[PDB]
Amino acid sequence: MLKNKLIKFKFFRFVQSGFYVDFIFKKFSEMFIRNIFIYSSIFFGEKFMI
Amino acid sequence: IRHKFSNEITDDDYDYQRAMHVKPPKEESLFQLTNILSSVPVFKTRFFLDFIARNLDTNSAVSTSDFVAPPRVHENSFFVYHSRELGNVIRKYRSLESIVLPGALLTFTYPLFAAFVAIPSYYFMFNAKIYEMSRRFVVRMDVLPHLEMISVQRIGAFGILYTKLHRIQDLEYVPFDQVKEQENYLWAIGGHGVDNQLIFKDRSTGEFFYFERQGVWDAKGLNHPLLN
Amino acid sequence: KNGIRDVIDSLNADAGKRKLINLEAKNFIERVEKECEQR
Amino acid sequence: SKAYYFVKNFSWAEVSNLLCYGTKYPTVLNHQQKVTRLYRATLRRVYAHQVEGYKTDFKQYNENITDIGKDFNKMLALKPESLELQAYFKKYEDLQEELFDPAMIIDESRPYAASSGRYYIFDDY
Amino acid sequence: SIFSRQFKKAFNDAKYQNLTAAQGETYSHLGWISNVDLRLGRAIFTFGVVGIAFCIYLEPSYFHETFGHMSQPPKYDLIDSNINGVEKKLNKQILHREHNEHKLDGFVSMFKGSDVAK
Amino acid sequence: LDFLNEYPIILLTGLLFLFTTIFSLICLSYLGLYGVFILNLASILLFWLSMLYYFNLIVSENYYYYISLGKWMYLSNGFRVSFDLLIDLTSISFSFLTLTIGVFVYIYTFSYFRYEPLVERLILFLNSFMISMILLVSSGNFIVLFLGWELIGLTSFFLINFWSTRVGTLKAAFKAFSFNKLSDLFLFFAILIIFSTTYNLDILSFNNQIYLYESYNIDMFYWSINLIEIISFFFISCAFIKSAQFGAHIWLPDSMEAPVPASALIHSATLVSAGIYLLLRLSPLFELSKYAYFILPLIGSVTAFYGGLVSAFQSDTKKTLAYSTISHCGFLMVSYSTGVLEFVILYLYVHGFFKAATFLCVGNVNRFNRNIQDFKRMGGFYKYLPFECLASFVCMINLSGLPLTLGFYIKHLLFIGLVESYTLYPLIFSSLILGAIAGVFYSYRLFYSIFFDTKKGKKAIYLQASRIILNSKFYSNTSLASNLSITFLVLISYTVILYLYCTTLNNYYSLSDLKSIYINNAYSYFYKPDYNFLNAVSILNWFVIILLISVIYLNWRWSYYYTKSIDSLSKFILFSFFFFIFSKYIL
Amino acid sequence: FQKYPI
Amino acid sequence: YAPQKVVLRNEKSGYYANPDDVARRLIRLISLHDKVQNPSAITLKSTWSEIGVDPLSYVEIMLEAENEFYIELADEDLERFRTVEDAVEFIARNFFTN
Amino acid sequence: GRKLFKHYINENIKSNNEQKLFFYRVNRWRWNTKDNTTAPKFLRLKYPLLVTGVCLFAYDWTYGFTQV
Amino acid sequence: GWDRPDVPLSFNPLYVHKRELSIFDT
Amino acid sequence: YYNIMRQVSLDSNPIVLYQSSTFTGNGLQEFYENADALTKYLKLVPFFLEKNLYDHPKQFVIKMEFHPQNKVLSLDCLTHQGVLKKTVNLENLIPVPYEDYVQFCRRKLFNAPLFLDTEMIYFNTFQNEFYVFDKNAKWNEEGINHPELDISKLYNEKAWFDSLRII
Amino acid sequence: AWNENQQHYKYSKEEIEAYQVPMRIKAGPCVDTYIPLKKCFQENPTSFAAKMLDGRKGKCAKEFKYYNTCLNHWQTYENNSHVTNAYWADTSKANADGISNTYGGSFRKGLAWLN
Ligand SMILES: CCCCCCCCCCCCCCCCCC(=O)OC[C@H](COP(=O)([O-])OCC[N+](C)(C)C)OC(=O)CCCCCCCCCCCCCCCCC
Ligand SMILES: Nc1ncnc2c1ncn2[C@@H]1O[C@H](COP(=O)(O)OP(=O)(O)O)[C@@H](O)[C@H]1O
Repeated sequence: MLKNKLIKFKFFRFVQSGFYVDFIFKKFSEMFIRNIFIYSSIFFGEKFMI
Repeated sequence: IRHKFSNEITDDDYDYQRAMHVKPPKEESLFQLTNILSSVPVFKTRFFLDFIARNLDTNSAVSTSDFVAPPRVHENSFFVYHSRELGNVIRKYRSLESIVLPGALLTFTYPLFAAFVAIPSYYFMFNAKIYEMSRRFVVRMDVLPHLEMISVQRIGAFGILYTKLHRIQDLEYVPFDQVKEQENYLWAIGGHGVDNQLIFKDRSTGEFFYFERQGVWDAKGLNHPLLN
Repeated sequence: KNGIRDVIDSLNADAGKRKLINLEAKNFIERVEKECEQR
Repeated sequence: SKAYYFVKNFSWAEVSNLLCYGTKYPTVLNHQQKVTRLYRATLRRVYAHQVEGYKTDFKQYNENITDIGKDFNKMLALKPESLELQAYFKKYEDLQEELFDPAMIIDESRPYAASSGRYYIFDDY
Repeated sequence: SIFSRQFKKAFNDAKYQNLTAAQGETYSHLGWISNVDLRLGRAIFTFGVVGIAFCIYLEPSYFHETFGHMSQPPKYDLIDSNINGVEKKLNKQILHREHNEHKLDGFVSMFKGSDVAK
Repeated sequence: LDFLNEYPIILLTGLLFLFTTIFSLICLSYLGLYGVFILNLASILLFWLSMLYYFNLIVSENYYYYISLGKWMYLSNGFRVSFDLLIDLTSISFSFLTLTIGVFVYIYTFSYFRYEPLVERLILFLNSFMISMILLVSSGNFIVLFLGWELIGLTSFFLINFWSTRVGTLKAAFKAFSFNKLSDLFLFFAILIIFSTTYNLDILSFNNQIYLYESYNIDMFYWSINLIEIISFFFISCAFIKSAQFGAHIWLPDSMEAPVPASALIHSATLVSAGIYLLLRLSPLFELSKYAYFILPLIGSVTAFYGGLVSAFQSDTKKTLAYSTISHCGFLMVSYSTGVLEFVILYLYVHGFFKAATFLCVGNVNRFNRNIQDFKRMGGFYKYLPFECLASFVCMINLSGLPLTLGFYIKHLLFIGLVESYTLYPLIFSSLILGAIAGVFYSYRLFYSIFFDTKKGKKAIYLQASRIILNSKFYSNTSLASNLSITFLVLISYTVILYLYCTTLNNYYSLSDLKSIYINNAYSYFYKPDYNFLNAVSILNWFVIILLISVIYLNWRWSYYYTKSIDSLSKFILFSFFFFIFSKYIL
Repeated sequence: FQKYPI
Repeated sequence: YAPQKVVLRNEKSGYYANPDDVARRLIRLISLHDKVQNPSAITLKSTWSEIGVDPLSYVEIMLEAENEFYIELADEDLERFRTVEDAVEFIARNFFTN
Repeated sequence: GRKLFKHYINENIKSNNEQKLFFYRVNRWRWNTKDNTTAPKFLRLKYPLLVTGVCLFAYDWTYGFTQV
Repeated sequence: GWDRPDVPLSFNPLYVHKRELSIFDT
Repeated sequence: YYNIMRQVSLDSNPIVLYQSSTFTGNGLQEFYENADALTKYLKLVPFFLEKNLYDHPKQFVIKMEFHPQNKVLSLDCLTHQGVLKKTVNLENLIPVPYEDYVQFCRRKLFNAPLFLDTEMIYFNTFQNEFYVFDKNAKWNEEGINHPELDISKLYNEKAWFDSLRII
Repeated sequence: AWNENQQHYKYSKEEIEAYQVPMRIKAGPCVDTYIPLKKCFQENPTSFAAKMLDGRKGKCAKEFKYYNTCLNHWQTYENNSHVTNAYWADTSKANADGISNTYGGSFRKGLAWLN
């Protein structure tokens, strides 16, 4: 094996970022927060249903 | 401003740190090797002096000049490039295969375990570290003018030396930009000794030519009209 | 008949197998002694 | 320079612009301003990766900075509308992206640093 | 002159000097090591090394598993030299048979005793 | 004295510690920096001495205590609960470790934050967190356990977000706050189910009558779920959130901006161990649970592999330690899945002690580097922090599990008792093997990059720390108290770990009863191992040896010593072969 | 940190 | 101890570092550069073009300046420096300058 | 007129000569041999080994008689 | 060394609110 | 950068620059007969041991001559085997501090004797080897002040400040 | 009689409770040999360091022999060590002898250990 893509900085930063698990989880949590909380709860509930 | 206080650290107190810290010598302790060999007459006797003066090295193997003319590989040829230390180290490392491998085969209880561990170790780290660089290493380069070729002496398995001939017209320079990507592991862990800006190749066969950074180049051979 | 019961059954079967192995070894040593004593 | 790269809801394009140039809108900069800012960013990144790195090689660092200096000296004398200058911009923005570190060391003197604003200073009032 | 002592000492001091400091402040090295910190660190490092050595000497099973079993230094009682001749030879034979029978008895009893304590 | 054995003073000394902490918090104007420091030091030292006296009695002898402070609250019509403490082997195992680490962290915290304006606040917050954790592990009923669970979450929210003037740290604290709210929900629902089933909250009674409800089911709206399964599911969920297993770990690396004594307490025992404590507190329930049997080894091994590999790639010292902690929490989960409750305690003690010591050394290094925690801007620190270098070497060789160290034995014991009957056994075993070998990488990286690399830091640090006027017997880049704290912590750790090893791993079993009736044959392979098992462990030994060779002899940069490095590697290989031949065959 | 008035 | 009386903030000279020390260190660093001809003509009033500092060598020098002074300078601040005096004052008035 | 072994050596020499000394001049303090050393040269094992020998001798003459 | 002035008030720069705070970003 | 070899010759009138006072003899037998020379030779045994076992390429100089036409230094070196004669091109010599000489070797060096000159160590870049002299020695003032030995002609910032860097 | 102590006495359940034998030992067949050893250690207190460093177990050497015998037999029968080691060495001879066809049928040595 004379070439190794695992010694390059892309794989290194992928592993150092914890496999991007935190970034992926936080993006979905932002979507949940925004959509559910803001739109549904305050706007839908208060403005329309109440 | 340590000299202004009666109670303060001094160099006498700091002397104990000379084992971990480098400073010029100050005094000789009774247990130093120099003092021991200067005091003990068993070393002053003629037997010990004769044993030391004719063992552990030799003066005829020490280079006495900044110019060296190695013996000609063939008559009518002239010398171009030679390696000094990396070649010796590589040959010893290859020679390890002549003793350790049969030794493991004859004295290890489980020889298959050794091979099963050596396969991944070779394929993942050791092939790029030493072996491929040694295969592409150039131990000696000379020129045969009547034949218009270069003779390259290389190291093989078990420390075998072998010389091959390559046509001058088939030689071409390989810029590093053409090899830094598909051999990045080799150039990352196993190429720091050879010159990556002076890689050559034989376009007829594809064989590579790496030269040791701390090698020697012949001024007359390097300026020969055949090499231009 | 679900949940941890399969694990319990596996443990019981393994214990039985180990006891059977021990008993087979004891029977083997007895057979060796009675065979060698014959000669 | 304020290091608010990640504490604002920025896209990658904004962050890349802020990393390469000291602004989100590099279109309002002069040619010389853009060239000098890109050169400074490239040298900063190379220093952060090849001097303060993991297994740093000084000789390689010197070679790379010499090549980068030659390239940017060529870049400065070109014309803004030339396509070669655009190719150089693209190449060095790609270099900045390729060496991007989610764990950048932020100097403690920067406004949005890790230890910035740790103490409330009371004024004369 | 290259071999002048003054210039040689000047270069020795100036090779790694800091060129953005004053004339007498160009040195960039620590000329000593903290006495108390070094002494305490040496003590704790010695404790760690002593622990490693106790582990090596008292519990060598790691070496048995990793490298195998090495030869053992000789250790014999030489107490049987008291008797001589035919008495000595006969007692050697008796003790040899006793050792072999002890190993066989150990193996056989180990195989038998499975039914005990059930 | 028999009076001491019959009537514990642990309660008196712990109450003294708690009341001094609270009154120092309230009456902080009367006590300056020195007054708070001295008062709380006296209280904590008395508490530590009393608990150290009782540690031997509870661990070796079969001593335990059930203390009731009085009737506390009405929780049902005609029902009242009391404030109960259970000082037994399980509780004392966590409490002694927490108290010892806390004593040494307390002494170190004055040298840290040497001239900060709010040292008293940090000291009192650390005391509050330690008190909450000790109260949590000494619970006698489920209500006191819930109180401790909510207290450790609240007091850790204040150690984090210590820099309350920044909203950036507020976000990091709020992440952990949300995860702790989820943990509290899960735990409180589990307690509600338990109380609805058995109508009691006493833990001991619960541990002795839960087997009578194994064949019971509960009716969810369209499901019939086994009672043990659902209770174990909720307990395991809250334990996973507190112990930062894979997925629910994301709050832990973001918790690293707290001051380094808070990190030393939080990441070594205390918070991360809390979930483990729960597993040790309610062992029969998880022994009778199918969900635990499937989920503990798989998630534990995945967490171990993930934390171990992510740690080896970190450049921030605190991030490296945090990911190492995540990996070790996964290893502890697997060790509990083994079914041997002694191995869990040994792993807990070893990891907690050495991780706390490593945090202390890293904290001194970070203070020297002027709040720059990335060792890309460090190097050549050996001459400026020699004690840190040597103590850190000892702590990392023990923590990484290198051969011929105390940390080697916990890894070996984990691999002795691993169960091979799992359906997903290949993945579990591969993850465990890959996580076991990761310690050498991050230990070597941290030590070498901080202390024995080229000078990668700023010129100001090195040059200002080396002026001629500073040469004196008083010269130091740290405090004497920090060095003494680290030294005594290492000594006490060695003594306690050796005592526990003697108690559990000797031929004569001396440990007190663990109150568990599930017994397996794991000790057999410790007592009478067979050939194939020894060969299997030798395989991993040689893998570690290969990795050590890799980290020592690999040249990633050009140097004047490259050729001599290759020559030295060849010499070492030849010498090792010849030495083996001589040691095995002739003389 | 450098001391400042309170 | 604080005097237990109302004490306002003291601005003193407004410099957190010695201006002469900053100027001398900065001028030595400038003279270290290859394209600077003579160190003896550099003055606080000297413009970067006078001493032969083109913008690329200017950014090269100002990077090592921020490395040497333990600070970091924004692009706009560097763009506003016309002479050595401007940079010297900006560095000496920085709270983080060491 | 080929390009073998001398043309490219001359090009490499020119490339090396075209480097700026300025950066070198600002990084010479980093490679000071008075202020850095390797790990084995700092972690000396002589006196700890003496203490080890003393401790093991004490063990051998205190509890070593009772082995096995 | 040098008589440093008091800690500057610029250590806590004042925010100016160049943009409107949307109720959809509450 | 590249070790190009220049063929050189020997001048007929060397200029002596350095003389060792305790090694004026011309052989191992003469050194053995002299008591001070024998004592120094025994004190130099750890030096030779570091040369052989630890692969530290230093050399010990007894005599030094200058050849100005060829610009070649003739060095008389003392080893445990005997006395050697070496020729060094003037372009390959640089000065090094004492700490460079110590730190070049990874192995810890034995405590050095007090007679070796710890301030005048010179490195050969082509041979990559160190050269040391005696504190008790005779330096030719007129010999070393030769115009071709002036630093005005031999100074080179790169070769003197960055050629040898001990990582 | 490896599970029997010096005088062949079977301890009562109340005696087991009184001498507080751990549940781990109670689950095994070595209680009758463990109890006298624990008693001897009780009237002969010993520090943990001495317990680690004494191969003979000091004053408890008489009972410790019986406990060693019981523990060896217990653990080897618990994990089938004798049969496993008999099959590891000369597996063909063990298969021919039929030492244990239950274990012998499914036994497979690794490839690294001499095939
Ligand atoms: C059928 C093929 C036979 C030839 C195999 C060829 C490849 C391997 C050649 C040998 C390489 C190693 C030689 C030196 C071994 C020194 C240690 C030794 O003797 O151990 C005993 C043992 C042999 O003892 P054993 O075989 O009697 O039993 C030991 C017990 N087991 C096998 C279960 C572990 O050596 C090995 O196990 C060596 C094999 C594994 C390592 C293979 C090489 C990896 C790369 C080099 C790493 C560094 C090696 C040197 C240093 C090792 C110690 C730190
Ligand atoms: N109220 C807001 N709504 C939406 N985006 C905002 C708001 N406030 C700030 N931002 C985003 O965060 C960034 C804040 O930058 P700012 O602090 O204004 O920089 P500067 O002070 O240099 O203008 C802006 O680029 C903007 O995109």
